[PDB]
Amino acid sequence: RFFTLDTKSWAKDSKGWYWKFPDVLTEVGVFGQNAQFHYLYRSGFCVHVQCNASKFHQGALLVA
Amino acid sequence: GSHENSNSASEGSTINYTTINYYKDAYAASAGRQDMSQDPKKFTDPVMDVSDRVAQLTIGNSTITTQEAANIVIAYGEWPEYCPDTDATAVDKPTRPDVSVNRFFTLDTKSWAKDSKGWYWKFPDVLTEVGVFGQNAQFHYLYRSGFCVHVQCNASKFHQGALLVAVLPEYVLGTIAGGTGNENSHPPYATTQPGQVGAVLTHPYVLDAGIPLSQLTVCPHQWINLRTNNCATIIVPYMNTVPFDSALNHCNFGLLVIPVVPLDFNTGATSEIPITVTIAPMCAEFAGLRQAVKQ
Amino acid sequence: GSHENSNSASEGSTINYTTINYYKDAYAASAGRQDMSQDPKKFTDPVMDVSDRVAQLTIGNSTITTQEAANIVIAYGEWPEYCPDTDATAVDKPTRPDVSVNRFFTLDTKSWAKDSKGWYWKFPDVLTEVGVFGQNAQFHYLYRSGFCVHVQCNASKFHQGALLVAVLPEYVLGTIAGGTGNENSHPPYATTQPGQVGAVLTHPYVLDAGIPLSQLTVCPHQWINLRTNNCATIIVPYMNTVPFDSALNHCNFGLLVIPVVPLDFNTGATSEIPITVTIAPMCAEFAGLRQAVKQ
Amino acid sequence: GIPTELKPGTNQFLTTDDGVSAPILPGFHPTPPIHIPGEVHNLLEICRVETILEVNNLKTNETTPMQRLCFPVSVQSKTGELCAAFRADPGRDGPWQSTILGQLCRYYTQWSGSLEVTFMFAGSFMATGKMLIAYTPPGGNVPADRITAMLGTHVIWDFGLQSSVTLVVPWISNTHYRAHARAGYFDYYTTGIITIWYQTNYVVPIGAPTTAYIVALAAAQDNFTMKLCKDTEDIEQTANIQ
Amino acid sequence: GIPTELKPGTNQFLTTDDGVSAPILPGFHPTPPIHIPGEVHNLLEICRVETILEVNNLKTNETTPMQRLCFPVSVQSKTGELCAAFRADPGRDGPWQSTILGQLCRYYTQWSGSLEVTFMFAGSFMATGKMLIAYTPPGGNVPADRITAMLGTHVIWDFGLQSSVTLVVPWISNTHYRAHARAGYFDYYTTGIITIWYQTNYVVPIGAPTTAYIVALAAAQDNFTMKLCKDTEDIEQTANIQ
Amino acid sequence: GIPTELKPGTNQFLTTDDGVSAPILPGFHPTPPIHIPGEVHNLLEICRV
Amino acid sequence: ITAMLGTHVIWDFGLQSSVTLVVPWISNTHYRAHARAGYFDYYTTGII
Amino acid sequence: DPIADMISLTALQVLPTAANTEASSHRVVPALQAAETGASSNASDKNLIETRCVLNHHSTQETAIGNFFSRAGLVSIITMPTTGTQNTDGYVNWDIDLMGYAQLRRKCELFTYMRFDAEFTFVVAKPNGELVPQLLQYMYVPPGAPKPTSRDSFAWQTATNPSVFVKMTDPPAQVSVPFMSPASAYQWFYDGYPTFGEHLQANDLDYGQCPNNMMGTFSIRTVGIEKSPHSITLRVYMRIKHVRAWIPRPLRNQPYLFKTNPNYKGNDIKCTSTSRDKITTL
Amino acid sequence: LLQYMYVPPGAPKPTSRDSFAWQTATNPSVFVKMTDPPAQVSVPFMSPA
Amino acid sequence: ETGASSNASDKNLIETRCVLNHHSTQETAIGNFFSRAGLVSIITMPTTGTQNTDGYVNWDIDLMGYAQLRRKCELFTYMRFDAEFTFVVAKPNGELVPQ
Ligand SMILES: CCCCCCCCCCCCC/C=C\[C@H](O)[C@H](N)CO
Ligand SMILES: CCCCCCCCCCCCC/C=C\[C@H](O)[C@H](N)CO
Ligand SMILES: [Cl-]
Ligand SMILES: [Cl-]
Ligand SMILES: [Cl-]
Ligand SMILES: [Cl-]
Ligand SMILES: [Cl-]
Ligand SMILES: [Cl-]
Ligand SMILES: [Cl-]
Ligand SMILES: [Cl-]
Ligand SMILES: [Cl-]
Ligand SMILES: [Cl-]
Ligand SMILES: [Cl-]
Ligand SMILES: [Cl-]
Ligand SMILES: [Cl-]
Ligand SMILES: [Cl-]
Ligand SMILES: [Cl-]
Ligand SMILES: [K+]
Ligand SMILES: [K+]
Ligand SMILES: [K+]
Repeated sequence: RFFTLDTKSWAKDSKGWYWKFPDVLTEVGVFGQNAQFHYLYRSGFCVHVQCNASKFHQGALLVA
Repeated sequence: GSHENSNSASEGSTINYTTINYYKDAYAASAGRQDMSQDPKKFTDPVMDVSDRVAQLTIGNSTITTQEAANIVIAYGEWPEYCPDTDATAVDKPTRPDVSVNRFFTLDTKSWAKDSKGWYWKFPDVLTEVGVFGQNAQFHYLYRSGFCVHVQCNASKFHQGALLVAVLPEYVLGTIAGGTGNENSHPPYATTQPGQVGAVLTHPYVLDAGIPLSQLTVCPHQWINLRTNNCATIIVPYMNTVPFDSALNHCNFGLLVIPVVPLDFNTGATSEIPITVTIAPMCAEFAGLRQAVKQ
Repeated sequence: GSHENSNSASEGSTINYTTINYYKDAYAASAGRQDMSQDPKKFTDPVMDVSDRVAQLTIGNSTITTQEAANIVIAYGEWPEYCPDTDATAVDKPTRPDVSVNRFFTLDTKSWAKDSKGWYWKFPDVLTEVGVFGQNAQFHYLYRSGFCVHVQCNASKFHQGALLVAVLPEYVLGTIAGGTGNENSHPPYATTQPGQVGAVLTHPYVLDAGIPLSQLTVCPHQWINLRTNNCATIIVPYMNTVPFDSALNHCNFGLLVIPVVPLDFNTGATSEIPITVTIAPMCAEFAGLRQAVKQ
Repeated sequence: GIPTELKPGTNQFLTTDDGVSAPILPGFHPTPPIHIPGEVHNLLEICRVETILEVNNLKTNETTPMQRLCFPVSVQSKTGELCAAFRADPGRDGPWQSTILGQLCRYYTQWSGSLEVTFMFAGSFMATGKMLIAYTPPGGNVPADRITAMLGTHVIWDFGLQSSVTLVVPWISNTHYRAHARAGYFDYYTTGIITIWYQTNYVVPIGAPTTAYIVALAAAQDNFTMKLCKDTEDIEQTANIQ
Repeated sequence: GIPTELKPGTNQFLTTDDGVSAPILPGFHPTPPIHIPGEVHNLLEICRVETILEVNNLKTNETTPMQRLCFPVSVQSKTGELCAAFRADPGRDGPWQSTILGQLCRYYTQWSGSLEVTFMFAGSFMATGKMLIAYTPPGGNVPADRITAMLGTHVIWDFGLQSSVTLVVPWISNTHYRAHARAGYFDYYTTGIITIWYQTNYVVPIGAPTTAYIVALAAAQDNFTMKLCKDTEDIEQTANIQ
Repeated sequence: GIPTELKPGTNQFLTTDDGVSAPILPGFHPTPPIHIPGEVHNLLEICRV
Repeated sequence: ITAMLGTHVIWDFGLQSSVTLVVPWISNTHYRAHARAGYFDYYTTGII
Repeated sequence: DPIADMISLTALQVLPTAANTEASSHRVVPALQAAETGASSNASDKNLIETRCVLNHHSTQETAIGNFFSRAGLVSIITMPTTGTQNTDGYVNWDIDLMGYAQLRRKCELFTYMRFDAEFTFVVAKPNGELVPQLLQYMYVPPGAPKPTSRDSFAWQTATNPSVFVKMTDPPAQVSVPFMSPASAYQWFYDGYPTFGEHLQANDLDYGQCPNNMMGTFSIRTVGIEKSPHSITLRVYMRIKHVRAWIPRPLRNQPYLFKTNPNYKGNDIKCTSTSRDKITTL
Repeated sequence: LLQYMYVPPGAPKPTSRDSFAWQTATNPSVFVKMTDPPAQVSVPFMSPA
Repeated sequence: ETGASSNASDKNLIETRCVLNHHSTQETAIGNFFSRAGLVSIITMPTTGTQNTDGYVNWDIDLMGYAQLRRKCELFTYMRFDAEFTFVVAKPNGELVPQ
């Protein structure tokens, strides 16, 4: 299912961010719990990155 | 007229009644003649086989090997089963963890003494904080499951005593009412939901609830008579007036272990005679996902 | 006996009831069992198509071109239609002017301000004194017609606000009863039949009639949300307990335009934001010719 | 109007009258039923279930009731001793009152059928011995000695052999049905007496208790039925329930 | 005359009894019916119609009620803030009372089914942003932060995208039917909590308002039904109507 | 309700009236009969003795 | 109570004199190299 | 397909009469039972003794739960006195709780769950048994419906609630009630709490309270703007009908103390059976 | 107003006008006014013989 | 914005299970909602006073004097029906007399 992690703020001088998988969810909801009780894990992922701005703003994020 | 609406409380049973009626609603009808059905083989003989001692049951990554067994009881003659679509009400797709939850958990051990009163545990209270089962119980609003109860107690061929192991649905406890009976006291959360450590009966004769122990055998039960067997096993199907329920606010049933024939042995023989409880939920289903709640 | 007269209030509907009866008159019968019919698609989805913004509707010598449209609503899922012979009662041959009356009339324009309360108009009061339609309404005792309502409101992509445009059949107004509620006051002709200029609501929350604006959407309606559309259109069929009626003494329904989400914009942007109402009667029929009467 | 005449009974309210009264909520539909294990249709289903007999119902137990749930056997010094005795009358005050069977038939005026009592030996595994269990039909008081009791319906049980044994109390009556027996004229419906004697002796080796207990379980057989539904004397509204 | 006996109920007047009474005008024929648009046969037809939710039901609005019909969103300075919260209990005092649905189910003791809430953004066209709307089933109080609420049933909405969005409140109950929830024992039938959070932020360019509003509309879905017809607490004969 | 009119005799108790009165014990089954010699059906059988 | 959460067997003497615990191959890799302290503790099999 | 691990025995029988007995003689171990299993001896007459054939026609119809329960019993006594502390108001609101009278209660508590319809009969009279020409109104106020605050309360308009109007002289009023729980069945025992939260000793009166059994209020009043001069006694009888029951349990063997719980007098714990002097003497 | 109740052998007999036995939850009882016609019921063959 | 109610259901916004729903809609039929007798008038004929020491009373038929019923009817604009009127009469204190 969809888990929504902390939000970051984009500033004119921001360097960039990164997250590790599955580190990010090891302590969240039922997923995390299963990850803790089990030695082995395997999974795929759906990543959704969101960022709104007016038609008067500009910039480009590379999500990889 | 005579043609009506289907709103009688007994319209979904394989037992029909002959009635008389002139109102559009069926519940207005008389009680009628009583058909004469009977199922005396679900209480008097809800045993396994409708070399029995010798055995081995496996579920999940756990396996029990019982040999001084007294066969196995299937409560009310019914096997645990995931909730069917006709009975279901909640619309979200339930999660059915399987192996991580349907397995054997072994709770604290109690010690049987010549003067022991007896103990009890509540389900599912006992596992709400154990392993993956507990976690699912906390993250979900709704829960439903069956149970396999295995009570163990060894002793030499020179010891004697008899434990009655029974399952009592909706085990509501009462207080001694201030003794005189003029105080309307109530059992504290710690007594109604003792957790995995269970609790001790103060008045076993009346099961701390104003009812005769002498009649407890009308419930799914089994005996552990030291000279015959050293363990008991009971499969329990889900029982409630609703398909799913909170594992936190409602205990579907309690497990009682009472020494009806007190432990005895000649001094010099092992005096530490423990009793151990191992349980395995069966067909666990959860629904109504949200954040974890402990109570 | 059992054979009777056909005099029950529910004898002309495609919904039958099972009853019991011993009197010669049908209305003496019980209410009976209720069939279980339903038409949830005439209130929850009485929209056009059961590039929608883009459009152009023509009737008479008038044509509207709407592009920031929110589709079109057909009130209660029914199209306007000349009165059928089974429902008709008056025997004289009605006059059906067609083009000279079934066309688009554009009434006075109102100005939407950040503090506007809301407005309303009555039908057919609004046209009783306009063009050929009005003239026919004056010369005839009886009138019957449907309506096409088009409400218009433009604004830049930097303005915001939302108008609820609704049709309320038999829009009976009430007074604030002297405030204390001890005075049985009544609305003057000028408030009940404001003419083509319409009137202003003093207490929109209760629609100046002791009923919640919050529930007005249970009536044929449409929204004009500035960021989405700038016009609304609603086709309205004739609604009354009689086939024809006086266009002077009875207003079949009222049109309400209320700012549920107030107009707002940054200073410097156009502040004059008008709202214009254009309406077209449909299938106008008149009968009972005599001399002209204004009221 | 149609010619009618009111007959006796008119206006009366018979608590057991099975008639038709008007419904308060027209068109109401009850929450549908779901499957629940353990449904019972006839009380008899319950009467066939063994519950514990308080054979050890002594005045000295009342303060330590758990002790009533089983009686003892121990190494005898004398042969053919009597271990315990009690009436087979199920609806009678006594040991049977503790059983679901006895409590239920107290909701009926008469009964008929065979009963069964199962005895379970809870001594050590090393203990052995044989007991004579007899049912003496009406007429004779409690048999004075084992040789007298032996003349009635009996079973000879051995522990080492099986831990439990079942004595059957055959329906042996003059009447097709018995009303609850009690002292007085109704002693006519007494069922009889059950006696437990030492056939041999409770033998045990060095190292094991010289006293052990037996649990008595009782229930009805398939031919058991009851009739004439009545109120039970076993419950009271001593004071007001608040 | 024919033998008859009067039974209990005789002479009583049950307000909901559906019987046959004698007609006062024999041979009378009612004015025939004509076609009238908008006929309804079942209340449920109405409950499926969205009406406005007074989410902004503050004590400070009571004198300017129109303000209760919509709540605001504005440029946030902090991430993941909570915009609004309210119970999903439809028959409960609160936001739902303003909807035709809530008013109607107050004429019934119990209900069952899924509900839907549609949110409409009425800000300027140049405003964009994403919101997280969640429904937290029974058990947990109001989620403290967005990361907690996110664990429940939710939808992630974007304005620029579509002006309206629909959150569905799935029927997730233990019982097949819920009675109206209120504080006390009946809190057992609570439906849960709805929370609206800022997924990203209300962004707007120079020239447009930094605060706009949202209108919440609510109604029932096709699986919705109600039972046990009762009187509503929402109307009173405070004084005499003249 | 159905149109009815009470006629004379209403409310009276005729000792020899052979009607139907409500049963006090629903579902009750009497002890079955057994064969007993000497059954008589009509007093005349006795008058011939 | 903690150990019980893993793969286990509950044995009784009176019953049978011998009992067999099975150590299922539960690894990430298809093969394990001999485990020892240090980096190779990665190939540890577990605890009984 | 690319994964291989992803690819009730007892029934009813109709017995109208008791089972028969067949003949046997002087002749496999059916006398000794293994009651340690939790099973009831399947040994009958023919096994332990020599028997005769008996054609048993004894009927089991009277022990059907329906004939056992469908007998009207007292579940409530409501009084409206004219002089006193009770209700010199002329009306009374009674929370529906049928557990105030033992005879009926003990019968129901034989089962854990029960589902049924019911016939309620209202026997009303003066406290001495006399009757007078007094008009009364009984009204059912479901959970959520406004309760009358007076004899004049608008709630007596009863536009939607069901009400009954009857004279104290008319026969007892009588009506049928459907199965109204929001659950599949009423339950006499609910081993739990109605809500979430910590269960401090202050809110322990919560334990055992099941909302699914709470059917609302029953209101009654004399029908008049003015006070009535007569004291009134209302006895409510209930007859269960169309019943189904589940999970039998031990029968109460201690006097009842409270409607809402199984509390018992701890100092005077009664023994289920009477006592005697010796185990060897009758 | 009167109450007649059948108390079969074994059933508790009322010890007073207030006795709990008048709850008549299982025994059959009849409630009738001295002004109503005579109460009347049918009784089956109840002997155990 | 169209004036339509969301045609989006469970299966669209979440993963669901199959549920065979047998809940009946018969009780919400307008007939079962309205066919419940309600108070529409209270007429008094006192012997001592200002009202009607005349022994008779003429009442203009208007059923809108009592809210419970009125609010229910005003849910609709137009209604067509037959009706059953019941006349409950007694003394002001609830007593009855041979009148
Ligand atoms: C105008 C006639 C009104 C009559 C309405 C009576 C409705 C009564 C319904 C029966 C409900 C069964 C009792 C249910 C639960 C128990 O009382 C609970 N233990 C109380 O907490
Ligand atoms: C001898 C029996 C006489 C009973 C006759 C009663 C007839 C009443 C007919 C019902 C009419 C429905 C009410 C109609 C309209 C409303 O009261 C109006 N708002 C009053 O202006
Ligand atoms: Cl950041
Ligand atoms: Cl029957
Ligand atoms: Cl331990
Ligand atoms: Cl311990
Ligand atoms: Cl004790
Ligand atoms: Cl109906
Ligand atoms: Cl203009
Ligand atoms: Cl203007
Ligand atoms: Cl306002
Ligand atoms: Cl007896
Ligand atoms: Cl955040
Ligand atoms: Cl609610
Ligand atoms: Cl009134
Ligand atoms: Cl029944
Ligand atoms: Cl009484
Ligand atoms: K006549
Ligand atoms: K006659
Ligand atoms: K009638």
